[PDB]
Amino acid sequence: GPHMATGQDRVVALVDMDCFFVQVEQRQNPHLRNKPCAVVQYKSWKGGGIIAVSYEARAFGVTRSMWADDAKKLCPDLLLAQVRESRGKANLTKYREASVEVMEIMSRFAVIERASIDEAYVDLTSAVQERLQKLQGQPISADLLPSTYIEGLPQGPTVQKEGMRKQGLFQWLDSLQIDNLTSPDLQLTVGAVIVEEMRAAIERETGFQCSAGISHNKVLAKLACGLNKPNRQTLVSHGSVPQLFSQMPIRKIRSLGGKLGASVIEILGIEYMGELTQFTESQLQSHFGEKNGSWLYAMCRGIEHDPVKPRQLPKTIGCSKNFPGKTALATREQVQWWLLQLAQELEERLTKDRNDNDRVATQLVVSIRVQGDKRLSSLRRCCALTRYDAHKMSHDAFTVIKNCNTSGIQTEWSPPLTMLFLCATKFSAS
DNA sequence: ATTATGACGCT
DNA sequence: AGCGTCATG
Ligand SMILES: [Mn+2]
Ligand SMILES: [Mn+2]
Ligand SMILES: [Mn+2]
Repeated sequence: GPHMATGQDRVVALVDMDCFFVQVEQRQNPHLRNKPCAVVQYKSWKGGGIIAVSYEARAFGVTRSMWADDAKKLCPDLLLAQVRESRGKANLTKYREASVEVMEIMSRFAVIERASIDEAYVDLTSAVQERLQKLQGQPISADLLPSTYIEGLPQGPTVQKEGMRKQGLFQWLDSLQIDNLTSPDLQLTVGAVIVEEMRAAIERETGFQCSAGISHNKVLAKLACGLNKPNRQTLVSHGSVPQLFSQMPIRKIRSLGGKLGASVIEILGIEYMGELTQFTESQLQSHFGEKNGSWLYAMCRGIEHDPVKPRQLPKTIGCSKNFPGKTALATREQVQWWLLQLAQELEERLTKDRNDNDRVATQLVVSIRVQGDKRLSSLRRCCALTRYDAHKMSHDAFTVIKNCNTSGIQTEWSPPLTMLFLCATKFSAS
């Protein structure tokens, strides 16, 4: 009762750019705006592999991981933009630079955690307390929440999307106790006001639209963000969790979409997040380990404590290329040439990073995949990264992997390599 | 022949 | 340190 911690001590938002790489390309080329369009890597094999899809194209069933030729079967008028190719490989610099644009705007409102190229968590707890003290106890107008959905509302005793959104928002605001600076629902509402402002700033200053979730923790904020896309934000209150989770497939919660979530389903004989509440913490720890078990016990009640880490920059800077089927690397000259291509891209990105961010990487990780291996990485080896020089990094990577060539001939490489990966890690301030 | 990233947990 | 999992623009 009075000592049951309810995990309502923070306001956390997740901001995620809508179909991000597509928006980057649509900003650059107005002919692609408000069209079914997708972003592809490469072109020769099956028209290229789609990695981002505008919402107009999604309506035709176009998805990521689809070959462009197949997408064109679903959507003959689909427009395509191709990722830049540099040194023989896809180069994602344009999207990384656009990401920095957005992250720098978000950082004006609060410290952020970069979770991906297109998304960041925000801890708004302090900004909410400030805005509440500024509000002097006056209530929150629906006009301050023009794109906000309140999950679970309207309910109880209009057939248009926007009409329903406004009905739910009015029910929410009507029930608010705007005199209590410690009410979690009020705190979330003010958080949503701030996120409206943040999203407006992003769109005004970049042209990019985003969606967002506002809740008491990272998992609920991410889940909330997905509920009303594109270009909308969703507030998931603590009180909304029992109904929300009662029909929520376990795989929808971040970290449960793979083998662990499948094992929760199979071992416990359940389907939905809410069904987890019927197990004790010890039962869940017995099946899934002490850490997972405690996390599941709290998560299915809407409670999670993972902090928004103060980190706007990536921890690693890496370069990767697959060599599938008949293009696998089977000679030493080939392996060396591609290691050099990767290392040259890595050098360029590292040198820019050192100038921008006042840090230097100190470890080089070299990863390969060998033909016949079912795993995505067949071997990982680290060595020292003491100089931002591509020829040195590629020679070092070759040295750490050369013992993998099972061939007796040193000119040939067997079995051929289907993946090279160079990653710079362990940054230090400089 | 999804491909190219990047974070994090385990031992 | 090296491996596996989870994520999916
Ligand atoms: Mn996105
Ligand atoms: Mn995202
Ligand atoms: Mn996505």
